[PDB]
Amino acid sequence: NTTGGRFVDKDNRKYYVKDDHKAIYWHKIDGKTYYFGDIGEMVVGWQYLEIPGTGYRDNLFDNQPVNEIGLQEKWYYFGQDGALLEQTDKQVLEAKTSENTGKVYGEQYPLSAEKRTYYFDNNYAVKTGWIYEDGNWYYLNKLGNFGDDSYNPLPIGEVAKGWTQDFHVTIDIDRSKPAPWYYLDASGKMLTDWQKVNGKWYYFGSSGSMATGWKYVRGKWYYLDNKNGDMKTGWQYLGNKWYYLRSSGAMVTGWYQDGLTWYYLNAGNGDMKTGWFQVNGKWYYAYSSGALAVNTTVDGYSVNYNGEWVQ
Ligand SMILES: CC(C)[N@+]1(C)[C@@H]2CC[C@H]1C[C@@H](OC(=O)[C@@H](CO)c1ccccc1)C2
Ligand SMILES: CC(C)[N@+]1(C)[C@@H]2CC[C@H]1C[C@@H](OC(=O)[C@@H](CO)c1ccccc1)C2
Ligand SMILES: CC(C)[N@+]1(C)[C@@H]2CC[C@H]1C[C@@H](OC(=O)[C@@H](CO)c1ccccc1)C2
Ligand SMILES: C[N+](C)(C)CCO
Ligand SMILES: C[N+](C)(C)CCO
Ligand SMILES: C[N+](C)(C)CCO
Ligand SMILES: C[N+](C)(C)CCO
Ligand SMILES: C[N+](C)(C)CCO
Ligand SMILES: C[N+](C)(C)CCO
Repeated sequence: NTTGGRFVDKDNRKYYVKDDHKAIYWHKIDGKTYYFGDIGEMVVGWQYLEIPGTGYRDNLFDNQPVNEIGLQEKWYYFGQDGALLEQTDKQVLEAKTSENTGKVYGEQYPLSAEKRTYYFDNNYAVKTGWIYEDGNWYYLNKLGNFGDDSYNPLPIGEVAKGWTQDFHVTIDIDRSKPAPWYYLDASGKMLTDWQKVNGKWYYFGSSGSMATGWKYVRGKWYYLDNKNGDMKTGWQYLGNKWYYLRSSGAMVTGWYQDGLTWYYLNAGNGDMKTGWFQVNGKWYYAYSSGALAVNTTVDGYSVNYNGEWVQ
C-alpha cells in the first residue's frame, strides 16, 4: 500500500523514491510486491528474507527507524522486474543455487539451466515439510546445512532424498519435540512398510516413520534396533531376557531346536525359559543357557530323551 513515489534507475540499481526517500524492505506498490533490502536496492530472483506482513519490515523508508524484530526467514522468488511471485501452489522455476540468490536488480548472473518444481505456502513463501502428490508423500527440507559455526539455507524447500529426520522447526530445531526418521527414495517418494536399505530391513509402517524396538506386524513380533531401526535376527538378549528371532525376523514361541539343542520360548512373551517349567502337563528343565536337559539326571531327577521328567 505504498503510493506517491516512483521507481528510479541509478548506479546500475533500481530504487523506489517517494518524497526524496528510498523505500527499504517490503512494499506493496500498485498491485505488486517488492523488497528493497536495507538500503533500497530492489531485489530480483531467489531471496531468503524475513517474512512480510507484520509491519516491522513493511512500508518502510530509509528515513524511518528500523525497530528491532525477530522474524523467521523464508525463501521467496521475485521476477526480473522485482515483482514477488505470489504463488500458493507450485511452479517450475530455475533451481536456486549459490550463484543466483540474493541478487539485486542491475546485477548480472546466470540462470539455472536446471529447473525444478517448487511448492509454496499460502503466504507465497517456499513450502517446507510434508506434501502429498499423486498418491505419494514427499518431504521438502525444513532445514539447511549446518557446518560448525556455519549455516547454508539453500537446501530449504528442496525435495529430500534418503534417510531424513523430521524435526519440529521454526527459527531453530525444537529439541524437546520428537523427530522420527523417514526414508525417501530416488525420486523423493516416502517409503512405507518393510524395506531393505543398505542390506538391512527397516519397518516404516503406514505413516512412514521408522519403527524402533519391538513391533507387532501382521500377527508376528519383530525387533528393530532401539536406536538405528535395523531388524535383528537370531538370538537376542533384550531386557535381561533371551529371545530367538528367525531369519525372517519373526519372534519364535514354543519349542525351538538349534542344532541338537532344544530351547523353550515363552508362549506369549517369547522369552527363553530357564530352570524347571511345565508344558501341557509335562515337566522340563532348562540349564542357565536355556538348553533343555535330556537323557540325564537333574538334582536327583530323571528326564528322558524328550527332556520329560521320568516318573
Ligand atoms: C522491474 C520492476 C522493478 N519495475 C521497474 C517494472 C515492473 C515493476 C517496476 C516498475 C514498473 O512496473 C510498474 O510500475 C507496475 C507494472 O504493473 C507495477 C509496479 C509495482 C507493482 C506492481 C506493478 C516496471
Ligand atoms: C537411525 C537411522 C535412521 N540411521 C540414521 C542410522 C541407520 C540408518 C540411518 C542412517 C545411518 O545408517 C547408515 O547406514 C548411514 C551410513 O552412512 C547412511 C546415512 C545416510 C544414507 C545412507 C546411509 C544411521
Ligand atoms: C517332580 C518335579 C515336577 N518337581 C515337582 C520337582 C522337581 C521339579 C518340579 C518342582 C520342584 O523342583 C524345583 O526345582 C522347584 C524349585 O522351586 C520348582 C517348582 C516350580 C517350578 C519350577 C521349579 C520339585
Ligand atoms: C513431486 N515431484 C516434484 C517431487 C517429483 C516429480 O514426481
Ligand atoms: C508422512 N506424514 C505426512 C504422513 C506423517 C508425518 O506426520
Ligand atoms: C521382515 N520381512 C521382510 C523380512 C520378512 C517377512 O516374512
Ligand atoms: C515380544 N514381547 C516382549 C514384546 C511382547 C509379547 O507380548
Ligand atoms: C543365546 N544362548 C544363551 C541363548 C543360547 C545358545 O546360543
Ligand atoms: C523337546 N521336545 C521333545 C520335547 C518337544 C518338541 O517336540
